[PDB]
Amino acid sequence: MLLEAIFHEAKGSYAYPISETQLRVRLRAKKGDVVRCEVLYADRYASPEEELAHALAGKAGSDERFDYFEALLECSTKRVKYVFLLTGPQGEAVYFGETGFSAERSKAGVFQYAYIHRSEVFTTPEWAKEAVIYQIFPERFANGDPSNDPPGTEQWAKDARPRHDSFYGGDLKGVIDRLPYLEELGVTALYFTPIFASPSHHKYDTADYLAIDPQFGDLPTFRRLVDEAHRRGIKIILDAVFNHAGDQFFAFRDVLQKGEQSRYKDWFFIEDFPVSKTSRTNYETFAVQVPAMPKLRTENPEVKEYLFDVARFWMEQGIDGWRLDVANEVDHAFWREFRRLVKSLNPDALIVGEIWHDASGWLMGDQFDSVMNYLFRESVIRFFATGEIHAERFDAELTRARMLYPEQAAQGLWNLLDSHDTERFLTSCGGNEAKFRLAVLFQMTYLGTPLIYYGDEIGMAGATNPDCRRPMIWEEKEQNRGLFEFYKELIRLRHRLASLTRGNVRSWHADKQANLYAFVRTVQDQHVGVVLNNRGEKQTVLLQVPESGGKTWLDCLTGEEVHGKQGQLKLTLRPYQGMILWNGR
Amino acid sequence: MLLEAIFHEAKGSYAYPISETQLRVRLRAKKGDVVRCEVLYADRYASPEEELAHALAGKAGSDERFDYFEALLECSTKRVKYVFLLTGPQGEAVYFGETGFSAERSKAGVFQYAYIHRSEVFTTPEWAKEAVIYQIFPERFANGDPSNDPPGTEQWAKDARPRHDSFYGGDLKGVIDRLPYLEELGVTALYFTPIFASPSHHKYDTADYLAIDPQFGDLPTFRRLVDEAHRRGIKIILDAVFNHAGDQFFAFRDVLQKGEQSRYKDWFFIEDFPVSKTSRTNYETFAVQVPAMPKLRTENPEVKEYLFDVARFWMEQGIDGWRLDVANEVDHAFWREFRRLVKSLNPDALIVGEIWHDASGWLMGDQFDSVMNYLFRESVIRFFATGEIHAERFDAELTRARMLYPEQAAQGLWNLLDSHDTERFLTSCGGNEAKFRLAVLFQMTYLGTPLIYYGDEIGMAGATNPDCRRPMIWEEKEQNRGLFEFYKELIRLRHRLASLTRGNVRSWHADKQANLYAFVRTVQDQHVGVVLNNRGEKQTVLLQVPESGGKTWLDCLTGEEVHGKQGQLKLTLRPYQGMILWNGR
Ligand SMILES: [Ca+2]
Ligand SMILES: [Ca+2]
Repeated sequence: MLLEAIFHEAKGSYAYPISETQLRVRLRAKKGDVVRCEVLYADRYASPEEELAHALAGKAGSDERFDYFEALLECSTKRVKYVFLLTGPQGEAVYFGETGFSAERSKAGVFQYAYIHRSEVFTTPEWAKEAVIYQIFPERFANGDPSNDPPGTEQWAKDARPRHDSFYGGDLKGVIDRLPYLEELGVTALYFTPIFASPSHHKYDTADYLAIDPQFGDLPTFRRLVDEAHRRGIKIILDAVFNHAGDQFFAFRDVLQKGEQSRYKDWFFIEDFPVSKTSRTNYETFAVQVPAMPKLRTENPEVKEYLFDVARFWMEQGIDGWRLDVANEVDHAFWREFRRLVKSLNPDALIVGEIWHDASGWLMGDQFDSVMNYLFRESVIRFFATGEIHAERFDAELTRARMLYPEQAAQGLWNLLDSHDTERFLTSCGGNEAKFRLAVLFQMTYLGTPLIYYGDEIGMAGATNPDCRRPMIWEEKEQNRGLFEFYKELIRLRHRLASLTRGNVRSWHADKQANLYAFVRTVQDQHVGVVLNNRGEKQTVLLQVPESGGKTWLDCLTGEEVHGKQGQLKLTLRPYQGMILWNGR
Repeated sequence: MLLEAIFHEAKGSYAYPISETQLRVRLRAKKGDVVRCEVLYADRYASPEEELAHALAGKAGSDERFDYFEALLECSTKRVKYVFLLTGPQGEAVYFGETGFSAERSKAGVFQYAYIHRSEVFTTPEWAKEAVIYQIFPERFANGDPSNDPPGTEQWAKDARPRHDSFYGGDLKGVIDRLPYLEELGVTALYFTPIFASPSHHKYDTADYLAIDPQFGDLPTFRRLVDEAHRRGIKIILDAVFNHAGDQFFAFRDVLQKGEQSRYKDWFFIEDFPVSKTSRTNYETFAVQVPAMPKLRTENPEVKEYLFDVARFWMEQGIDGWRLDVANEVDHAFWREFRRLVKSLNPDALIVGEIWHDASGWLMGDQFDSVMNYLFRESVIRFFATGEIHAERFDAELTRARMLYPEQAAQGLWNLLDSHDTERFLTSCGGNEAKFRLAVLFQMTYLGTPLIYYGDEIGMAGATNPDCRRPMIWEEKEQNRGLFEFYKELIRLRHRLASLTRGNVRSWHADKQANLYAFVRTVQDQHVGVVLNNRGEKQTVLLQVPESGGKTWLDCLTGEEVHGKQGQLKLTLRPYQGMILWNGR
C-alpha cells in the first residue's frame, strides 16, 4: 500500500473524546488502498507485557480520493496509547504509529492521547441536536407595527421587487403576530439577522448594541417576542457583530470628536489622526475602505469586557444563542472566553459561527458549537439545482465535508439552502418545484441542523440580494400550501425519527448514470434509508440490504410497504421522487 | 505525483505568522513528487480580477518519505487567501487549495488564514533563544551545608557508586558555592528538579509547594542563589509538579482525615470513601497505584487558583521559568491561563513542558514556549553512541522532528543528551570520548536549546538511575579538563555566531556510506556550516557550495581557512572530527 497517503493525528478531528472514557479515532488512506484497519490500544502506563485491547475501525465513508476509517476506544483510565494495524487488498499488513510504519509493531511506535478531561469533551445543547431553525430577515417578514416604518416605506405586495434601498416595514411586532404560523410550520428556533440600533438599512454597522433599532421595535417588545416564542416551543437566536462596530458607536464618535485625546482610541485600529477622509480612511474597517464599519480591537480587555456586557444584557432578556458575524476575524481567546461566559449564563445557549473556509480551529469544543454549512449548500445547489455534478460527486463532497470536524460539530451544522445574500433556492432550480422539493427532502433528512429561509416554505422565488429579500407572502391564496404541508410533514417526521436528528450517516447507494443517491441514518437499532431519484425519469434500482438491518421497510411519505428479497431491495421511483424508508425500529 | 500524500492546513505547524504581517506556510508531499512549489496569494477581500502576489517555497527539507516546502507570505492587510502551484518531475502543473486539486486555479479554490492577531504571534523570551541550560540534580551537585545533611549520608568521592536510597547532602548552598564554576563554563540558566518540601527522596510527591525542602535549604538561601546566579548572568528554572501532589499535601491530608466531610474533597479524584486503605488506592494518582501521588483536579477553579498562587510566590522570589512535569495530563485551559499569568508577571519567564509524544497541541503559542526534545536525544544516541543508524537516517529523523512544530517552538526545544533518569551519554558511547565530543559538537551547533546534565562537561560516566546520579566530581585532578575546555569553547562560539542560536537549519550533506552528515545554520547573510565525520576513519568530502553564499570559510575550532573552487569545497576530516565553518558574514 501507499504509506505516504495514510494519515492520522492524535487530536483535532482525527482523535477526540465523546465521553470521559471513550476516544473516537479516525484514519484516512488513499481510496481502496486499505481493506481493514484495526486499532491496538492500552492505558499509557500499561506494562510492556500486558495484552493490548482490539478495536476494529469500520469504514465510515469515502470521498473523491480517500477512505475514512473510524474506531472507538474504551479507556477507563482516561489515558491511552495506540497503534494501527492496516491490511491491504493482497494481504500485506503494517503497523502505523507515531514513529511511522513497520511490519514490526515495536518499530511503528504508538500514538498517545495523554488524558481525557471531562471539561474538554465537546458538548453542545441537547435541543439544538434536533432543532429546525427558521431564518428571519426582520425588515421583510411581517409588519405588525406600521407606526415604526422608516420614511418612504413601500407597499407590501407579492408583485413587489425590492431595491437596494427599499423599505417594507418588517418588524418584531410582526414576528409576534405570526408566531402561530411559525408554530404550525414546526420550527424550533428563529434566527434573526442584525436588529440592533443602526443608521443604515442593513444594520451591520452598529450604533447601539444595547438597543433594538426603533424601526424594528424596542426592549419591551423584544421581551414579549422572547416570551411568546418560548411558550410556543420556539427559541431566539441573535446575530452578534463583534468584529466591528458602526461609525455611530459611542466609542467611535468619541474618537472622531476628541481624536488622540479620546479614552477609546485604542478600541480601534487607527493609523493616524484625524480619523476620516473622502474615499479615504486612516483606520481598519470591515473588508476594505468601509468608513461606517470601524474594526474593534477585541484583544483590548476593555473592548472584550464591553462586548461581554452586551452579551450578558441580551441573554438576560432570555435569548437562546448567538450567530456570530465575521467571527474568524476576532481572536480565539475572545471566543474561548466568550463560550465560558455564555455557557455559565446558560448551558443551553448555542454559539454558531459563519466562516467561509475550514473552521476546524473553531470547532474543537472550546469555542463554537457549529457554523453555517456552506459546503452543504454548494453540494445541494450543484446536485439538485444546477445539475453540474452527479450522484457520485455529490456523495464525495458530502463525505469529505462530513470528515472535516468532530461529530459533535458536524451534527449541529446549520444546513442552509440559501440566505438573504443569495438567490432563493427555488430560483436556482429555475422554478422547478420537483427539484426544489427533492432538495428539501434531503435537507430535512440529512445530518445537521435544517435552516429554512423565510418564504421558502410557501414557495417564494427571487434573484440574489436584494431580490431575495421580497416581502413575505401572507395571503394564503398566494402561498404554495402544497409546499407548506410538505415542509410540515418532513419536519414532523424528523422529530419522530430519532435517527434523523441524533443518528450517524452512511452512504447507501450512488449511481452517476441514474443520478440516484441513497444514504442511511442510524441510531441504536433504528435505520432510516433515504433514496433520492434526482432524474426527470421513472427509474428502477437495486439496493443491497443484509437481513441484519431488517427485511421490511416503510415509506413514511406514502405508507407503502417495501420488501427485500435475498438481501436486495428493488425500488422504482418517479421523476425527482424521494423515499424515506423506516425499518420499523 | 501522489496527490493523497500532499498535505497542508491553514493553522497549526503548517500555517502560522512570524509577525503581524507575515504568514509562514508549509506543504508536505511524497519525496520527489514535487520539484517546484509556489504560492499565489492576496488579501481575502481582494477582487477576483486582481493580480495575485507570488511566493516561491523552497524545499525546507526531506525526511524518510516526504519533501517539505516552505514560503513566507507578505500580508499588509493581515488577511490572506492562497493556493499552491505544484510542479512535478514531468512538468505537470497542478493547483492545490481548500477545495482540492485541479489543473485550473479556480477549481482548486484557496486556503484562508482569516486574520493575523498580534496577540496570536507565537512569542518566546529573547534570552531563551540563545541560552545554554545546565540541569542540576541538587542532592548530587554540591554539598555546601552538612548541617542539613540527611542521616546516612555517604562519602563524596569519584569511586562512589550510589544506591537507590543513597544520600550525599547536595543542597542549594553548594550550588551557590559553585556558581563561579558554572559562570566559567558559560551556562546562562540552571534547571533544578523538584526541591519543594517532600518526605520522599525524589520529592515528586510535594508536601508543601510553598517551602524549600529542609535537606536542600530554606527561603533565605534560595533568594541568595537567585541573586548571586543573576549577577552572574545565570537564570533559575524550577520544576513545577502541578499534575499531582503528595499525600502529605495539606489539602489531601485534610481529605484523609475529614474524608467525605473534607472541604477539599473535590480537589482530587476520589472514587469512594473512606479516602484510603492498606496497600490499596481509591483515588486517581500519578501513573498506576501510587498512593503517595494523588492526582490534582486542575479543572477545579479552586485547585487552579492555589497552584497559580504557588507560581506567583516563586516568581516573586525572582525565578525565571518553569519546567512542567507530566504537563500533558493537566487540562489545556489551565496551561493557557497559566501562560497568561506567568507572562503578565514576567514576559521573559520561560515555560517548558515534558511530553513524550507529539506536543503540537501545547506548542501553538498560547501554552508552553517549548518542550524537552526527546527525539533529539534518541537520534543522537543511535547515530553517535550505538551506531544503529547512519547519516541519511539521522538526517531524516532530525528533519521530521524539526517540522513537527512552528519555528518559534522548534528554536527553543531543550536538546538533552541524557538525564537523571537515563544512563550518562558518555556511558552510551561506551566510554569513547571521540564519539562523545562529536555529539556535543552537534548539540552545541544544532537548532534548539542545549541542555547540559551536571557532570557531563567534566567527563562523568555511569549507568542509568541511580548510577547517573553520582556525587559531582569537584577535584580538578579527577575532572576531564580537556573536555571542560571543549564545552567552554563550543559555548563561546555559540554566543558569538548568531546563526547558531537564531538561524534556520538546512541539511548540507548526508552520505550513508561515509556516514558523514553536514548542515548549515543561516541568519541574515551569515552562514555556518557544520560538518560531522561520524566515522573512525580519516575521510575527504566534496561539498557543494554556490558562490552566492561565499567562497571562503574559517573553521572556528582550528583556525584553518578553507576555499571553494567552482562551486565545490574539498575537506579532509580526521576520525570523528567536526568542523564549524563560518563564512565570515
Ligand atoms: Ca413596521
Ligand atoms: Ca547538605
